[PDB]
Amino acid sequence: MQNGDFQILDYTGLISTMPRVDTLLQSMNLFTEHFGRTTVARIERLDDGAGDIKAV
Amino acid sequence: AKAHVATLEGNYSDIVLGRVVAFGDTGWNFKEVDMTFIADDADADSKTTLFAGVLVGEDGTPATAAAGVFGVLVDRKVLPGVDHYIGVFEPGEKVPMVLAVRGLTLNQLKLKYADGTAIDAAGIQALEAQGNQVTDKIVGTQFIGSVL
Repeated sequence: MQNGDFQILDYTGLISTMPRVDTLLQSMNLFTEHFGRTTVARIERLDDGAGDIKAV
Repeated sequence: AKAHVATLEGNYSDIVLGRVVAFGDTGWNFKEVDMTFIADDADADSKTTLFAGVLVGEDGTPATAAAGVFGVLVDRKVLPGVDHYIGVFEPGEKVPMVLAVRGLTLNQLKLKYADGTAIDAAGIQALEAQGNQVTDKIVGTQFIGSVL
């Protein structure tokens, strides 16, 4: 490259940096994905157990 | 809108027309002094007021009188065309400069006092004492419109 209007300079290439991007949690694949249609979602839960049978 | 234009019409060889080359040390002709490159009060981006060929005393102060003539500033930082050093020096900074003192052939016309005014006979006598040959024998040049 030129310097001022009559001299020259040496060019030493570019230097670039970027910040961190952490993907440890994402990499573990813990989460699942579901794709739907509406903006309101429902979930259902069912609880079941057992009984203590006596003698007769 | 006029136009953005720059011009360069001078060289280093047109100030020191020739030397006496020493065998023991090539620096025998030069002395180094400390000079106020950018005026104390001028802003950081102001260009330096020094111009090659000015007559400066041994203490780094440009001479406004014939007595304080000690050498001709021929530093490579103030030669024609070298404008890069803008804002590179703190206002009021003192930076070393190279002066040419002994054993030279010096052009009469390019020597100038601190304020551009040419040098008188007293200046010529004062500078010659260091052992320099101030001469007027320059052919010059003619351009374009001067028939030959």
